[PDB]
Amino acid sequence: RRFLCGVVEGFYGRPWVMEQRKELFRRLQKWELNTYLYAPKDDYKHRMFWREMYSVEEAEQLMTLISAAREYEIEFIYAISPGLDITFSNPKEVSTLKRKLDQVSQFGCRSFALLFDDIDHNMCAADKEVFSSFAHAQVSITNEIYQYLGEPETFLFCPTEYCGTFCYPNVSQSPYLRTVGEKLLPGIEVLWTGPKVVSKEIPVESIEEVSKIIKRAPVIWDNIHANDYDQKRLFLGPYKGRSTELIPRLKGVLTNPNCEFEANYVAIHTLATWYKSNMYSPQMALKLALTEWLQEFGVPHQYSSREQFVPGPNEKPLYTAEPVTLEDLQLLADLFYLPYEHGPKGAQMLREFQWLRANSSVVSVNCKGKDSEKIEEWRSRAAKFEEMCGLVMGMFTRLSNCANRTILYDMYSYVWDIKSIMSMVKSFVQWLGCRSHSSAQFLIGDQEPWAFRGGLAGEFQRLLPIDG
Amino acid sequence: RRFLCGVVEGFYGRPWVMEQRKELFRRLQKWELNTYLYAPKDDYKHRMFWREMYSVEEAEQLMTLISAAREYEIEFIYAISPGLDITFSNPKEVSTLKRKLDQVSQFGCRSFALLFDDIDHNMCAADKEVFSSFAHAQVSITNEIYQYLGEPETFLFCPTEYCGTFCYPNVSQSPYLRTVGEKLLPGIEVLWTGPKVVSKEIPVESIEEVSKIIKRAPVIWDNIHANDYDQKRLFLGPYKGRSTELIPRLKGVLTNPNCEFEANYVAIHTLATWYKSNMYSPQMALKLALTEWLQEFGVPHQYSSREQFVPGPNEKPLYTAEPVTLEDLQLLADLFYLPYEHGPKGAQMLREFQWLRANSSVVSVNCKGKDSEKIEEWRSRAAKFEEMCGLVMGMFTRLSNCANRTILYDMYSYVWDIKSIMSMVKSFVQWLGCRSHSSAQFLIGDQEPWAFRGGLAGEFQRLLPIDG
Repeated sequence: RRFLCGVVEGFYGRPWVMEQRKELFRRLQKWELNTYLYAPKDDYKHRMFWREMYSVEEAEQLMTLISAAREYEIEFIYAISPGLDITFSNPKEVSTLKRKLDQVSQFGCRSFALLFDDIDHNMCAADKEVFSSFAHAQVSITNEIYQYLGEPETFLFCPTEYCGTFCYPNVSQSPYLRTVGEKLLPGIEVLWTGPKVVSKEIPVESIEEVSKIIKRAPVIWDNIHANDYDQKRLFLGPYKGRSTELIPRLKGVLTNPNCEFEANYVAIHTLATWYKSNMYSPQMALKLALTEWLQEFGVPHQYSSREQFVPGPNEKPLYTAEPVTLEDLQLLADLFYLPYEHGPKGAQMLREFQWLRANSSVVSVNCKGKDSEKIEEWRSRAAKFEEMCGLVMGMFTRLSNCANRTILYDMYSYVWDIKSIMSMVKSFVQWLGCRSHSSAQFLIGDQEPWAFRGGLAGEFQRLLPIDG
Repeated sequence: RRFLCGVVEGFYGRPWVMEQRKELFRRLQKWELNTYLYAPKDDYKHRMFWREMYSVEEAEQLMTLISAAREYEIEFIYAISPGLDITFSNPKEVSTLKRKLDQVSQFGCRSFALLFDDIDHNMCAADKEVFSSFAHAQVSITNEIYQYLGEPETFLFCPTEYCGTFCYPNVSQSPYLRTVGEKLLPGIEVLWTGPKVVSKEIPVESIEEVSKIIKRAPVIWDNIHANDYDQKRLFLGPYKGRSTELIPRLKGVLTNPNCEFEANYVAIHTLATWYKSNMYSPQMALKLALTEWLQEFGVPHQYSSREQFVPGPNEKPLYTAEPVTLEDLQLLADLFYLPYEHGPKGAQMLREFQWLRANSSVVSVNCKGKDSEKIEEWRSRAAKFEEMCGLVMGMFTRLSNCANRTILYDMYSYVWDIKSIMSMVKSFVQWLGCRSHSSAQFLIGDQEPWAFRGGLAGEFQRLLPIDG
């Protein structure tokens, strides 16, 4: 039995380059994965201008990538998304799609996919006179393409209603999915993403409900680590929340990685472990992933003596950089954990800070003669919070000195922002702790840099509704 | 009389590459600027490991860069910041610095600078037994280095107190500045940044006060567009707040650009205009800068129809991209304008949104039976806000289609975040406007996604007290 496991390059943003993709292939082979799907959202010749043909230089790029994929025995799937403006009743459109796919095949590509995600539900007047339904036209054109291509072993189709939230009135009773299942040829595999676009968890019953319609096992398009619906968020947590009992009931798992190329080591490693387990413990998987990931940070750059000055007792020490530790990586993971939850350490820090803020007025000003136990407890908790903030700042400082700065420079902004905000919060906590003998306003320097926050974004965020 | 005017690469983060620097040189020659200072913070052979010698490949890159600068007649100044760990009473340190500067000189470099910014104020026991003061040691080593190099025409020195807020107890009475001014050789220029590290405006009298101490006209290191103290901020607004009367009283103006290479175009252009006026109106300077900048966006990519399909009356229209226009760039500028103020249009949008939020109760619940004038006013203002949000979204959509995508790709994240938050605000405003007849929760999809806006950094930011 064959099974699909791999990655889908289908995020919005600056697309990855050839070197990154080759390194990705090497990692995929190391981790015993087998599938790469190429459907970048911002490739003009993929979605927006699919009708155009590739040039000689683009042809060389594609041929090099496909040959590299063949070297590492990783299946390469090329996708097309003509749903933006294709007319189904015009033979010229079908011929153009056939010619495009033939140009792709000429390079040596083997597997092809057609996507109709994120388009409208309407058709032109011409198609109304031919097809009874939108699904009818989609299925007819997909079947024609599949027959033309020679019935390859692998072929992927994404229904417009790729999630339950987009099915009306429900998954079981949707006429679109019923028509698809009735009229789609048996040789095509169907993509699905779960109850929601970003599914927090996937119960088996929903997958069975989908199977009862599509008459085949689906292929999971998991956006558990996608970050193109709010690009301020980075996700480094392990693959979590999907039950392994789905493995016999699925044709394959394909993961959407983070837009930043070097931030997807942990997610892909955890996915590989998750699949390999049952041909599972999210905490153990994360621990193993970080243990393996630490090896690629190397050592911090150090002065190389490979006649050198050596200081004495009265001379300033030479600058030295500490190595990056496992604890730093764990803390970094907890700071950027999951789309629907934080890590244990980040959540605990947030709760502790909220508690400290809540009871600041208990002992802040002129608290002599009050309960000493409250004063000591508040001071101790504040000190522990200070230690946590110092740990975060030290993590950033140590990561800054890594010799292999490629890892950091692809995620520099997020870590720098989180360490800056931790520093600001530490200053705020100190000012709260000094109220009884200092009446000065909370200030960093002589002013309030936090008032500006993130400019317009932050000022608009400040006005959004909250639970409290 | 020679005058220094140009750019300093002295921000933290991922450093610029050779291609970007060459393009910068071409632009500088076009805009009639004459100075480039090279002191990237995160260059390991610049600051943290200054004692090491450049390798052959690095030497070739430096020679190519210097020759390119020679082609464009742009003065190139190379800086070193040995103050991190250098010992002043040990001749080995001085010899190493001399050898390093001589290696730099053999590449063809002509101008050199020594920086002692962002260091400690303490001294080792070895130096305290020799020099009377910290400033004494700094000035002595700088003077010896200056005399060894052959007294170049241009030489820059950055004191440790580079801003008024770092002067103790004040500017005029600072012993450090007095000692530096007395003991520094007359042939060296002195960097200064104004009252604060990020000075909002520069009163004329402050410069005269500083000159009364340093006994020489300073060279301005302006961080008006620096964004490495909170890297969520992007600054695209014009050069503002610096009176032209400073020009006769200054020896040069050097700007710190944004970390993103392509985001500084407007800034640099404005600076040139500000200089070229008095060898000034911020509004006109910005208009000219954006008019010149628009030419680099070219035209959006379009279908190439050089047997070509042409749709009929009842066929779905082809995907067509609209060009990027002046209004889109002005709106973008106002969205990311200045450290201490927003653009007029963004500030007005924020004020209008705040007013609408404040007066939600006028029509939120059971609006029928209430005063008509208030209802009409609130609805009209809401409609105008909706139109402005739509303008923002159209700006993002049109910017996404540029053929020369690089201009967008270096600042993709900021525009993407602002357009996402504008969309969320539009949805929230609609929900507020439809409450009288729709009692459903103000949800997006089935949830409130802004509960995870900004992740842990956003959550920590949200709890910082402000006056407004």
